[PDB]
Amino acid sequence: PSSPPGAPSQPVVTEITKNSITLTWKPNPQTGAAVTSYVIEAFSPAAGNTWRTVADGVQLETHTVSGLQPNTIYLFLVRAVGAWGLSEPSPVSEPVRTQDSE
Amino acid sequence: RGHNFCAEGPKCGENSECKNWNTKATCECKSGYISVQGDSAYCEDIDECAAKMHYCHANTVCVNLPGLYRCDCVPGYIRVDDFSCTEHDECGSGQHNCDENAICTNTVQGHSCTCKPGYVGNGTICRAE
Ligand SMILES: *[C@@H]1O[C@H](CO)[C@@H](O)[C@H](O)[C@H]1NC(C)=O
Ligand SMILES: [Ca+2]
Repeated sequence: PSSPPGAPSQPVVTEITKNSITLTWKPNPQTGAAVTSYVIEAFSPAAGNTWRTVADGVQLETHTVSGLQPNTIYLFLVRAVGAWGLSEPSPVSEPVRTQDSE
Repeated sequence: RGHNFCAEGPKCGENSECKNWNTKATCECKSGYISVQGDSAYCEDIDECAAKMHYCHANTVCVNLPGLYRCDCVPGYIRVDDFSCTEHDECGSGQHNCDENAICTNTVQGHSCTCKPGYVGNGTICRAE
């Protein structure tokens, strides 16, 4: 067996501020390669046409992405990391907007 | 502070970092490095591009780096994320029928259309909630 882990589940937004979003997800339930950490990627239609890697070496299944812009649409996906590399992407999260800065 | 165990003499190797704990020094490999033979005092670069590795994904050429790696696009391909590229920028060429209020994102297979927040639909059509 020399394969990466399975793809995690769709990340769920659990909390929103004007500069941060908190996400949670689960490892792939199918028996497979062991997960050693997670990678988080973010997309915004106002921030370029590629996904930006916003966190890596994430040990937990919950993490807060900070340094975001107010009143902005973000989408997120997670990859699982293992001995032989990265999983394919999880499903993309439902889009959310950060809170406004009033 | 505590005693500087690291300053007593050489301990950790070239790609390793000495840390003072309460009672002893310890060695940890630098980021992106791994023990050569089970001893974290002596580390070597992880080769993320070695055979059977899958750090880089579709339509990329893996480039190994000291402590890192990079996934370059196959010539002619356009980036989706750090790990994958795609043949065409379908979103930027009009090769899509996304709703006016749907977000277009390139994928390895083509593109997706996602209704923006507050709207419902399958991305080809979106209606306010
Ligand atoms: C979205 O719905 C329309 C009709 O409501 C349909 O013609 C189109 O194929 C659908 N697109 C997807 C991706 O399901
Ligand atoms: Ca490397």
